[PDB]
Amino acid sequence: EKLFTPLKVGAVTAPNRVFMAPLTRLRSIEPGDIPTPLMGEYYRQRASAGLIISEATQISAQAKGYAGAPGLHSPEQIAAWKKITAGVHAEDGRIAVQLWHTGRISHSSIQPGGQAPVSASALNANTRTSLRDENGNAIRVDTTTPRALELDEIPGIVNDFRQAVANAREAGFDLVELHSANGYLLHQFLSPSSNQRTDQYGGSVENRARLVLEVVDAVCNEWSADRIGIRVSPIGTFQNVDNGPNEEADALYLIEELAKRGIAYLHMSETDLAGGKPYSEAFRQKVRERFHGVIIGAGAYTAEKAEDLIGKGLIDAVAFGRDYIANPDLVARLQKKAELNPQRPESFYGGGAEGYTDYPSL
Ligand SMILES: Cc1cc2nc3c(=O)[nH]c(=O)nc-3n(C[C@H](O)[C@H](O)[C@H](O)COP(=O)(O)O)c2cc1C
Repeated sequence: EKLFTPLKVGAVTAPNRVFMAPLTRLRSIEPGDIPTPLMGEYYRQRASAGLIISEATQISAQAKGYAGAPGLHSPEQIAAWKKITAGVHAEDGRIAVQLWHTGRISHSSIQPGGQAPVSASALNANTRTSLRDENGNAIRVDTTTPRALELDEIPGIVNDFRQAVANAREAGFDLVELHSANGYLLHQFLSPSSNQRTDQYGGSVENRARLVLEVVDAVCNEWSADRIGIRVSPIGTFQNVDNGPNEEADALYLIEELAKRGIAYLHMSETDLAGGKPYSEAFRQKVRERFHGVIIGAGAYTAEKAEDLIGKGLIDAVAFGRDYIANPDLVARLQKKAELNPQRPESFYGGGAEGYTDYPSL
């Protein structure tokens, strides 16, 4: 059981490999997109995780694509997050903030100015996002067709990432995780199916990776490389974003580029919740040879598959999403091979304490 053994993740040391996956729960205060003491308690309950990766958190207001998702750009968000990180720390936890821009998985109604969300190109995501109705309840809404970012707008995106990482530092997060996966902004640049640009941010894989690597460089400069992790979903299809006809070659390009930055970790979202073809161990090996930091795998993992792959030297840690939702003490439960609380998927998004902080510990 390597699952319950320590792991150096950049600037911190996880005491086990059972990580809490970033889990959008859509419980933040609006207006302001502000983390709550309730979220503080949910994270504190889960403070035994080897590492908590927070719900995806906006780098900027423009980054917002979901109602109830928190930001890390405003003083009030920073103040609220400070309490939440202090709570995790009070329990001897560690927490990374996952930082995103949702790009075209967004809706004009929650964009600054009610304007179209931005992306690499002006192509609809053809999916839904989650807004809130007038009662504050989660509802699914078709995504708004995005605007193609202008060349001159790119440095601002980079700077939003850089600023959010400076904010994360101040807020007491131990690490940050760049959300370059699952069909979101960075992923929309990466993918040829969502990126049809003909400037230096589109076409070739080098151009498609350009933004994410600029982002990585700016955030490493801002804080420190050993504070920076990144989530990718470079193989398969995620909320309609395929990785193109050269997905494997392009991933490996991207991974080798990330490697040069000496970043804390590479987190792989391997499949959508609807599933997809598993990663081949061959691919896993190719990833592992290109990247020299922590590799976290995620996507319908069982303790048994995590042990398997960590034991096989292919990944360092596993991020559990839905089991962590349902089991605050997942670490102790996996450790003791205890039964797990039943999941209540109906309360994954939005709502309050119920299905959030009422899953019991052993
Ligand atoms: C309720 C829900 C919310 C999610 N929110 C995020 C998100 O914030 N950022 C992200 O990268 N992945 C998100 N994911 C995907 C998870 O991080 C994770 O990769 C997936 O849930 C792991 O699979 P598992 O639930 O079978 O363990 C979410 C998944 C679910 C079920």
